[PDB]
This record gives sequence, structure tokens and C-alpha cells, in this order.
Amino acid sequence: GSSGSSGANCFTEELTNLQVEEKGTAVFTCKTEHPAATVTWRKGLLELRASGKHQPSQEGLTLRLTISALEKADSDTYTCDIGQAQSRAQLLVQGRRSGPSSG
Repeated sequence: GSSGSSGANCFTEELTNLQVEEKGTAVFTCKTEHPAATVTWRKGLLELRASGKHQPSQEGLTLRLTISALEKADSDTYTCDIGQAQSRAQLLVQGRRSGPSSG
């Protein structure tokens, strides 16, 4: 489209599966072709919101979501929505303490 204001957006650098222990800190770093005026992160078919857990940000064409206090549950497929496109990344919450269950 020429002489237009609104233009479909896309992701230049898709996320990257992360792997860390529970109660750690996972930051899903991503990129976009255009400065998304808004970003709606989704966790396990759920809508995320700027909170002590999911604290997203916006640095021009670079986005990131810091996830602290991770847990075995957090383990799921997240989706970084901007309004036109959406990314995906796998998270792995290991167990800082791997003790023998059958004991």
C-alpha cells in the first residue's frame, strides 16, 4: 500500500525456546519490523498482563518479557502478540532440587 498510515506488521526475529530452573528468571526476547503500539503476551491459552510476574517492555523494534518466580507450571507455549502478528516460544522450568522420589 502507498500513501497509507496503517501497515501490516511482522516479526524480524522470532523468540527462542528458553531453559531454566524454577523460581528463576526467563526473559523472552523478540523483535519486530515495526514499533508495535501495543503488545499482548499470552501464556498457555491465557492472556498475560504487566505484573510482578510478567513485566513486558518496548525498546523501539525490540521487545522482551521478564518472567520471574518461574515454576513447573510456567512450562508452556507463550505467544507474543503485537496486533498484526504473533510469535511463539517454548519454556522449560527445571527443578533446582531433583531429589529421589522413590526413597
